[PDB]
Amino acid sequence: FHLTTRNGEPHMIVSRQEKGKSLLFKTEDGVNMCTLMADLGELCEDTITYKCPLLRQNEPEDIDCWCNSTSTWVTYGTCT
Amino acid sequence: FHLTTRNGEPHMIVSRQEKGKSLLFKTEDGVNMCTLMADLGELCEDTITYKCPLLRQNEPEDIDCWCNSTSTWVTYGTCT
Amino acid sequence: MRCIGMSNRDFVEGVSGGSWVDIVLEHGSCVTTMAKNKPTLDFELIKTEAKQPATLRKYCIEAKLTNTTTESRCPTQGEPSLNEEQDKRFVCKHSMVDRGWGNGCGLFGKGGIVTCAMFRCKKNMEGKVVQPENLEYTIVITPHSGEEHAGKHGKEIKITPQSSITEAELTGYGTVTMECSPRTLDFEMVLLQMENKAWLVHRQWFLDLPLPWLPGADTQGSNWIQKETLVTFKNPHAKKQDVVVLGSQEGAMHTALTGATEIQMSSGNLLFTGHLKCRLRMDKLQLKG
Repeated sequence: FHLTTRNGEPHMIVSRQEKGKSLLFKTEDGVNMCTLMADLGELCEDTITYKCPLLRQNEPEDIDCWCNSTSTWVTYGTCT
Repeated sequence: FHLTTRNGEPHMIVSRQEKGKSLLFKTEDGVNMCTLMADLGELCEDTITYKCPLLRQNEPEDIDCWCNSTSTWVTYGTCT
Repeated sequence: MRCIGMSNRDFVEGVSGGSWVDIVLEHGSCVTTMAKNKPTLDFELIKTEAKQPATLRKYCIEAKLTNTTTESRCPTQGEPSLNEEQDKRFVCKHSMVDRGWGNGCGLFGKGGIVTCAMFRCKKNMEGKVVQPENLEYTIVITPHSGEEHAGKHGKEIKITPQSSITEAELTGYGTVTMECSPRTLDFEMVLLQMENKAWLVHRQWFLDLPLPWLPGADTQGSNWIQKETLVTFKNPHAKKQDVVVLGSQEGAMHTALTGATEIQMSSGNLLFTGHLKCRLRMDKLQLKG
């Protein structure tokens, strides 16, 4: 995935071949591990973009993306 | 994942902890690599079961599961 | 005392001896009979219920889906099939979906796809048919003595429009003989039961309800008819298709029955406010004491 930013915050452009794998990227505050559980398809015009909240010792609820060290934005296409 | 069969064909019972990882299993015709891109959740009563087609040098379209050596059936729960 | 405290009380007496006397019994009323050298009696119709009426149709109003399975073929290779498509517990649909090189087919074009899901009913309702016969009226015959209590019940007797003339014994006075007729209560109607609460509904409306059902004489409770009424098949994809079930319809039903006469019930039996015409003979009664 391509690591960029959105208003100072880290942003992940996730491609199709990353479905099912732990997303890791270094940050001043250590290594960040986001988990993507998404309709994740091929990167195209039909993108969706939203935030993966920070979750410390809390079970996830009503979400398919979350990181454990620093909240991150994520973007991926839905095409197939 | 648990490897079983469905009418002579290989069948994969995929659990939650395998989301995002390449699925490999040996077969007479060499090693088979299926790719799961699925709503993949926890194995429960709400299962869905369908086929992952064989795809030789063709880009995938309108699918979230496919193997590259031998067509395989897949099953997983959607619970969370 | 019960009859004395009632506002609706008829006084009947025989103009002959050994003859039959007619009386009309209604819910909430009582009839007092008298005759020369015979004790005075009180009659009351207290219950009118249908016992084990024929079950017409069971309607499922809430269900769940499990083991959803999809199968599909490429353009040119006919209609796919799943053996569970022969299992009466599943709901299935046949459709066509685009196929091509991207999903394992040699040709681009429409292909046949089929999807099935096991259908499990979680809450159902049943409509019953009440036959005029097999209705059971409860009548209490109390001796008008004035004795006290605060152990002295009137004889209780249950009859059916098909039962023969009754000979009721009244401890101390002998027996009283009577016969009744359900003399005019209608039943092309149906009685709908939604979890211990019932309603009287017209037929052809009950039979038209868009919900999965099973013929009355069933016990499997699995082979539902027209399950698609609670199931929705989303647009298919090359190799998979989603199937979702509607939510409970108990509510849609409740706020749909408002207006229709509500019917009381207990112990699974339906209750009504019956009307009886009876004739009784007192030749076997005599004064106690």
